[PDB]
Amino acid sequence: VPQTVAWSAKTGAVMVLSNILCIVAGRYVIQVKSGSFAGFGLPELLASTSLGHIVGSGAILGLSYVGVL
Amino acid sequence: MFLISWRGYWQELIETLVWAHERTPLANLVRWKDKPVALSIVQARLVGLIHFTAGYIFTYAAFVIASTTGKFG
Amino acid sequence: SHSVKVYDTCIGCTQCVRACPCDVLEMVSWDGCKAGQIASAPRTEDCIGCKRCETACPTDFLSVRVYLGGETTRSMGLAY
Amino acid sequence: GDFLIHHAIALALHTTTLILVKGALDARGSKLMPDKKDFGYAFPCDGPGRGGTCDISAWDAFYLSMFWMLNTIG
Amino acid sequence: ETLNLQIPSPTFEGSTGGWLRAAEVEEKYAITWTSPKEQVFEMPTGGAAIMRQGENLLYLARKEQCLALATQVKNSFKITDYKVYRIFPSGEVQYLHPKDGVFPEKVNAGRVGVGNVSHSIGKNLNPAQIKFTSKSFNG
Amino acid sequence: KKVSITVDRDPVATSFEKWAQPGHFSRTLAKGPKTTTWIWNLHADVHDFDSHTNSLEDISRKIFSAHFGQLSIIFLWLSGMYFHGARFSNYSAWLSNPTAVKPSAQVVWPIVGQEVLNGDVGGGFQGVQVTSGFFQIWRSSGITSEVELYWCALAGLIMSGLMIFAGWFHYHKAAPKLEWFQNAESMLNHHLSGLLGLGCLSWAGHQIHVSLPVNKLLDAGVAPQEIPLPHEFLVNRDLMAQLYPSFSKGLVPFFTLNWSEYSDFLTFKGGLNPVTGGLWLSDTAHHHLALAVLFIVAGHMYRTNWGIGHSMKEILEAHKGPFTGEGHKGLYEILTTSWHAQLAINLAMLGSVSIIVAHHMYAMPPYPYIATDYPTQLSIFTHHMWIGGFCVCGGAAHAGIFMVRDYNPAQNYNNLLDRVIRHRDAIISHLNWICIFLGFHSFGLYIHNDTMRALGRTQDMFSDTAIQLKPVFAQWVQSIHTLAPGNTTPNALATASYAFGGDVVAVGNKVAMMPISLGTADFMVHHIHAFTIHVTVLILLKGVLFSRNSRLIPDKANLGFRFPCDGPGRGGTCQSSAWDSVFLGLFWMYNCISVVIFHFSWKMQSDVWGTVQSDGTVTHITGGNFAQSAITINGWLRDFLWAQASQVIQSYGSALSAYGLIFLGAHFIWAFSLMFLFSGRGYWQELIESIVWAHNKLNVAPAIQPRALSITQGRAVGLAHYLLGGIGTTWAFFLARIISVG
Amino acid sequence: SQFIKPYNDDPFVGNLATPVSTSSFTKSLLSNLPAYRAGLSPLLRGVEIGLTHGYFLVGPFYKLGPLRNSDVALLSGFFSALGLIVILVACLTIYGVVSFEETEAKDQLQTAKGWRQFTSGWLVGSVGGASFAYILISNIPFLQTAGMSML
Amino acid sequence: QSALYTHHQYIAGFLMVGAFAHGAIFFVRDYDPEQNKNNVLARILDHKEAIISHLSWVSLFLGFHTLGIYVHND
Ligand code: CLA
Ligand code: CLA
Ligand code: CLA
Ligand code: CLA
Ligand code: CLA
Ligand code: CLA
Ligand SMILES: CC1=CCCC(C)(C)[C@H]1/C=C/C(C)=C/C=C/C(C)=C/C=C/C=C(C)/C=C/C=C(C)/C=C/C1=C(C)CCCC1(C)C
Ligand SMILES: CC1=C(C/C=C(\C)CCC[C@H](C)CCC[C@H](C)CCCC(C)C)C(=O)c2ccccc2C1=O
Ligand code: SF4
Ligand code: SF4
Ligand code: SF4
Repeated sequence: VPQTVAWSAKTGAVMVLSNILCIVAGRYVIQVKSGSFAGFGLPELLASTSLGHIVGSGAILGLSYVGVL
Repeated sequence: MFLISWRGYWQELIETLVWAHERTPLANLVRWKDKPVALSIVQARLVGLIHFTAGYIFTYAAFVIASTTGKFG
Repeated sequence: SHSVKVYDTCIGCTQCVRACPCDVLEMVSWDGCKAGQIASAPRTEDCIGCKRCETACPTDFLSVRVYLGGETTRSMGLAY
Repeated sequence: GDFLIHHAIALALHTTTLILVKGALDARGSKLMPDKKDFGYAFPCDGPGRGGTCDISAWDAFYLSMFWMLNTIG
Repeated sequence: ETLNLQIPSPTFEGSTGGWLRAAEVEEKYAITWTSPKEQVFEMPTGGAAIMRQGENLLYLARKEQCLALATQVKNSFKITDYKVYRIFPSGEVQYLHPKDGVFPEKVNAGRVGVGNVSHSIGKNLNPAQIKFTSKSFNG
Repeated sequence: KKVSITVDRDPVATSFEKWAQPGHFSRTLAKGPKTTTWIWNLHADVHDFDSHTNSLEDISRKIFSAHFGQLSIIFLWLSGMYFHGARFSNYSAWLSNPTAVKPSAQVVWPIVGQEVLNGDVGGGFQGVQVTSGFFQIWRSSGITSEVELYWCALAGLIMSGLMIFAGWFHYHKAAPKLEWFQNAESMLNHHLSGLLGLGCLSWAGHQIHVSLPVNKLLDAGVAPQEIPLPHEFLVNRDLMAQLYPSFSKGLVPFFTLNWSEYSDFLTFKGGLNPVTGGLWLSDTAHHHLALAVLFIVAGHMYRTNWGIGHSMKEILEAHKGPFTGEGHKGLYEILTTSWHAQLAINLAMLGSVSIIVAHHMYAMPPYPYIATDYPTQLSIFTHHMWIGGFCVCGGAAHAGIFMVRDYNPAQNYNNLLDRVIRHRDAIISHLNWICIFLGFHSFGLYIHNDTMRALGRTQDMFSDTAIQLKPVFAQWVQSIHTLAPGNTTPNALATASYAFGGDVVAVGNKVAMMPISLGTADFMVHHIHAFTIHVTVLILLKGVLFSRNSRLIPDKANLGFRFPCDGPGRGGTCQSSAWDSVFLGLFWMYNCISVVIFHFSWKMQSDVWGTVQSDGTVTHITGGNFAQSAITINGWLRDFLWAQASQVIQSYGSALSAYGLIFLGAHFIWAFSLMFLFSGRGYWQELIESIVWAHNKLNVAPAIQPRALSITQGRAVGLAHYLLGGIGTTWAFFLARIISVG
Repeated sequence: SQFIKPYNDDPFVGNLATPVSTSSFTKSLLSNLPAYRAGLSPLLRGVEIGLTHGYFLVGPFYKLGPLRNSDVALLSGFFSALGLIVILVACLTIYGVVSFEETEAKDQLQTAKGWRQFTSGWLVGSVGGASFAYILISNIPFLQTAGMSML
Repeated sequence: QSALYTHHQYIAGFLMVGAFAHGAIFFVRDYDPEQNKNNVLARILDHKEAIISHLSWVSLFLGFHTLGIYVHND
């Protein structure tokens, strides 16, 4: 079984990082919608944090698997 | 096959085979003298009837001879 | 070729000619029916024998009558 | 068992005769094709008109009764 | 009257359903028509082509292939300007349809009736009567 | 907000007036019958909605309400299976002793001596043995009571009432407009996220909270009435944490992403449960939870009302390369304006999924005690092969209907359809060649082996003892799947299926699953499969590609999808329609699926199923005769059909005598079909003329003039009786054989 | 960029110019092959095709034939190949007789004289190629085995 | 004994079917109604529907009952 850990500030760091990474990515790549103050709506934010949680969870589970944590 | 499947299906198969033979290199050097057509409606009824009948005769002749020979009684 | 005949019970409805996919039939003047016209077959060499003309015939017994005969490349519907 | 099979053979001889007799008597014509004689003994059909005329020739009743002959001799 | 061989053809990306060696060795059929538009039609031999505005020329292997396009062009695009020709490998061009300038469904003077039988179909002779004699079954 | 709900209110009046006027839906049939053909033409075109109406809106409304009617019928059917399990079954007796009691949920009335069909299935019970696998489903659900089966029957009854109400409501009270139905992005988002995703999520939740505790208690050995009721696991988290100690921490490990705490009940074990011979339900719970996450994530792909998402039109129009012209341009317009194009795709996929279901369910038995219930394993494999094959041929049927009717060349210039129709001779000629090559090189190997074995030349055969056609690629893939646990699936503990290699899993001394070795006989029968699938594809594809026109008939689209012929000319154009290729390909589907189920039945009896003796020897049902006898046709005739038809023929006077009766009845129906298949309409119309004369003579002629069936209907009736007769023969033979011996 | 075009710049001909049908590699191979090679006599065309076909016919008859396990397997395989050559050369002869009307010109296969020259070359080449295969397999032990001589 | 009986019964069924086939060929090709006015042959054709419908009846009669008794027994 892959080794996962209880929540720590490092897990929080990975989630926060992945979320911000996806906010910036969503500002660049979402085709239908002041770098972040132009056309930034709730759907765009909600979609990017949805992916940020998907990417963050995948990253946390993988970095816990390999030992990086 | 001759009694259930009928001509239009087979003529459309044969026209794709005619296309393929004419378009295949090293094979289009050889040409038919008679245009390949599907069997006729009456001809295929006869061919299926002959195959049905021959299968009927050969199956029963094999059974009536082998069952009696093998059993002897 | 096939042999296509038109009998004098033809009412000149022009439907068999319209049905013809191969321009076998045409209309000629005839005083026998009320329409003043009867079907004719001057091109039975192009007749494929589809018998669509027979289906379109509204007479009790088809005035247009296809009799399948000798086969040719044209009457066999061969594009090869 | 002999009684039942003899009646089965009676059905088979009568049914093969029905198909063959229907072919012979309707060989020269029928309501579906009155001028059947003009087309011969073995022709495919008269086309899809008048509802459909597959196996309308007298040869085709030979064809259909050949199965019933095989079934009865079976 | 004669087929102008230089008529441009419809834009077809080609197909495998077109004509084979019998077209260049036995007979080929051609159909021409005038279109008011640059419009897509369906080929009898396959997919879709675009007929050009102005005059179009087609090469088909069958007269029914030509008349199938003729009906598609008359019922969907209302072209009544179609002429169907049979082109021999010799280079002879035979005009076919409409044969005398008027459609077969319309009466025309100078048409002689071929195949017309003076009696009804039930007055045909029985085959036994016409057996072993050259006399025809249509009376 | 361009995705919106729009409905016409009170479109159609709920009146019995059109019920009283049969044929109301079409202009041809509404003027009443004059011949008996009208009667047949009534049923033949009833569900052909796009033949009655021009508007896509009324067509879509009729389809939506007919889907609710179908769902109502399925829910009524399910409610009946639950009620027959509750009331007329030995389910409670089967729960106590799953390996000895035979499932039975059907009891016959004593009328004409037919009460012999209430055989001794076990558990102090008499009834018809049932093979649908419902008992194994219910044990997997954790039902453990007939009261809960009554509550499931009522839940099915309530759903059946709600679906028949919803069909009435959505046709007669609030029918959606066409712009509602043409929301493929919204529908896909909801059917991936909502239907499949919350379906898996809710089912995984049920498995974790109900199936897992109840089935752990059942496999521990606790009697069904000693097991706590399924809500007592929901409340008493302490009692649930006894069985799975991870429940002591609750949902904190889920949200904090500490998911390895849940490894007690979300496993990746693989293999089978040794006690039941079924899949580990902890694996099934993890499986459904993982599918739920991806299905919900997938249902966020498409753009609906907020700018995020894909336009499927943009995805399709961007995929074009140098070989394929304009590419997938125009396919979105097709699939949102043609129902038949959607039904062609979805029927081919539903049939493919049903075929996948049959292979995966036998190989990886998913229910407790289903693997060693061999009548159920054979029944559900054979059933889902037939549902798969039928649905695949209906995918080609509605591909033909799309091509004849909904295809417009103007909107399909130089796209993928245009290019396929423009090289259909190359496609059909290459498919024709591969089918000839593969009939020669699969069935001709059988003819070679028949000939050599008949000639005394056993050294000249294709066999394991002679020339060995080994399936090296299939054996190699089996090697990889046996080596996969710990190597390429490192966290797996066992193989995905024991069919690939590994242990023999035995439950109640009967083999649950065991390695299926592949030899020369398996090479030969798999190439038989590849051949029969290829030929069925050739007939169905030749019908789709040549549905609109040929070199033979250049105007085939004007004759329609379903026409009998275009006359005896051009040599004869009998069966030239796309319908007649569906008709001819349903025979070859029958041929294909019959060989697949024969291969499965013989191979599983010969090499998988049987009893485990002391020292782990497995005495198989037919004693390993597949390897040396499935290489000849005489072996299939002798060692499979003749040897195993013993049970149907000798079933009279027992509980399996119904199978002997259906065996004979289906031989009758199959033969009776050949009257419609080998004959033509003109014979029967002239015979009917003589019968009409006999009626006229007695002044008893009907006013609805009797006609022989149409040419197409004679073909359809022949095919329907042929399929019923063949499949019913195989159904009776399979079921009496495996109920007696397995 | 489109890699498929109408064949011979004629849209209504029943062919499509495709990479497989009309690449330079395909055109080079067909022209290089003896049947379509320019400058090649019909007899020489038959000799090259025959040498090829007779050479590879021996191997299936030898390796998979009824007498394969016998020491006379190669002789049986050669004789079976030779018998097949004689049947095929009869087929070539009868096709030539019916298909082509007698004409003076012999420079093409599609002529009565040219197909007779082709059949003559094919027989000589096929018997020679079959013989060459027999000589090579007899001399080389590795060819006598199926490649398992190293094993 | 089995081969001889089976052989000659199959020859019998072929000859009997062929007899009716050539009666159909006779009607199509060699039968002249004017030369055969009100004969046994013309009057057989005159009631062709009585003959065929009564063969249909007896075939159906026997088939329904013989099969029904057999199915009853099964
Ligand atoms: C949907 C699946 C399904 C299936 C296949 C069956 C099948 C069966 N059930 Mg089960 N059943 C079901 C659902 C199902 N049931 C449901 C949902 C319930 C709960 C209400 C029950 C409750 C139930 C009980 C309580 C019993 C059965 C019994 C039976 C058996 C005989 C029934 C019988 O002869 O009725 C025949 C009854 C008639 C009235 C004859 C029908 C004749 C009419 C004309 C039908 C025509 C329909 C009509 C024409 C349609 C048009 C409507 C009209 C407006 C035109 C049979 C095995 C019996 C059994 O197993 O005994 C051991 C039994 O006692 N069933
Ligand atoms: C997330 C929402 C959602 C869900 C669950 C469904 C579900 C379904 N739709 Mg879809 N649909 C949706 C949104 C949704 N749709 C939207 C937004 C549109 C507009 C674009 C459509 C347009 C549409 C069409 C046009 C069609 C469907 C069809 C279907 C049915 C497919 C057959 C099947 O597998 O049913 C069996 C599976 C089931 C689960 C049956 C349950 C039935 C209910 C309705 C499911 C949901 C119940 C409820 C939400 C659950 C509450 C849980 C509670 C106990 C806690 C299925 C009931 C087809 C059909 O059969 O029509 C009836 C059809 O033709 N739908
Ligand atoms: C989701 C599945 C689905 C759907 C919605 C449709 C819907 C449709 N199909 Mg498609 N089709 C399907 C599956 C489907 N079919 C499959 C699986 C096949 C392969 C067999 C076909 C093959 C097919 C063809 C070949 C044709 C259609 C046609 C039609 C249309 C009208 C049919 C009609 O009125 O029949 C009304 C219903 C009947 C007449 C029922 C009779 C069918 C059998 C004989 C009854 C079965 C009885 C029972 C199962 C077994 C007998 C038991 C016995 C012991 C009592 C309609 C658009 C036809 C059409 O009009 O095209 C537009 C058409 O030509 N389809
Ligand atoms: C057992 C009966 C039988 C047999 C042998 C065949 C044979 C064939 N069918 Mg038919 N078919 C049958 C029943 C049968 N069918 C029935 C009942 C139906 C009902 C609907 C159909 C409907 C049907 C359709 C609709 C299609 C076929 C197709 C095919 C061909 C498949 C290609 C192939 O395998 O070539 C290999 C040939 C064989 C397997 C025949 C057996 C030959 C064996 C191997 C030995 C050869 C003997 C050898 C020549 C001896 C020579 C010496 C001798 C001449 C003296 C092939 C010609 C397809 C086709 O033609 O396209 C490819 C096709 O599309 N069939
Ligand atoms: C009650 C009505 C009725 C009557 C009086 C007849 C009368 C006759 N039929 Mg029958 N016939 C009928 C209905 C009827 N037919 C129907 C509905 C069919 C279609 C299945 C047929 C099919 C049929 C065939 C195929 C044959 C006859 C033959 C005959 C003749 C011989 C008598 C015989 O053996 O019957 C035999 C009867 C049957 C084989 C079928 C019986 C059909 C059912 C039982 C009757 C229908 C009941 C009807 C619905 C009553 C509704 C009225 C109600 C509303 C008040 C005789 C002229 C035979 C003939 O020509 O021989 C001289 C023959 O070969 N008929
Ligand atoms: C088992 C196979 C089989 C069977 C039963 C039949 C049956 C029949 N054939 Mg056919 N035939 C077959 C194979 C078969 N044929 C084949 C392979 C061929 C070769 C093409 C032919 C060619 C052929 C021709 C050319 C002729 C016949 C004729 C007949 C009839 C002869 C017996 C008779 O007159 O009354 C016997 C009647 C029966 C056996 C019918 C059974 C009664 C049914 C089953 C009642 C059951 C009702 C039940 C409730 C239905 C449930 C349906 C469910 C959906 C609700 C009968 C309809 C002749 C005919 O029509 O003469 C009048 C005729 O002209 N047949
Ligand atoms: C279709 C067709 C069209 C027109 C031309 C056509 C070719 C002519 C025609 C074909 C017609 C065909 C094919 C006709 C076929 C006709 C057949 C097969 C007629 C069979 C006749 C057998 C009889 C009368 C047996 C009589 C036995 C008796 C009396 C025994 C008596 C007894 C004795 C002596 C000893 C035992 C005691 C008893 C029982 C008392
Ligand atoms: C027997 C037969 C007929 C005659 C069959 C008819 C007229 C069907 C009439 C049967 C009775 C009248 C009704 C059938 C009822 C059955 C007892 C069960 C039917 C079940 C569904 C119809 C509901 C044809 O018309 C035909 C046409 C083309 C090819 C082959 C054939 C063919 O074989
Ligand atoms: S259809 Fe019959 S009637 Fe009308 S014109 Fe042609 S022939 Fe004369
Ligand atoms: S048969 Fe077809 S082609 Fe010949 S005439 Fe009648 S319609 Fe025209
Ligand atoms: S289907 Fe019946 S009618 Fe149409 S052609 Fe073939 S035989 Fe003649």
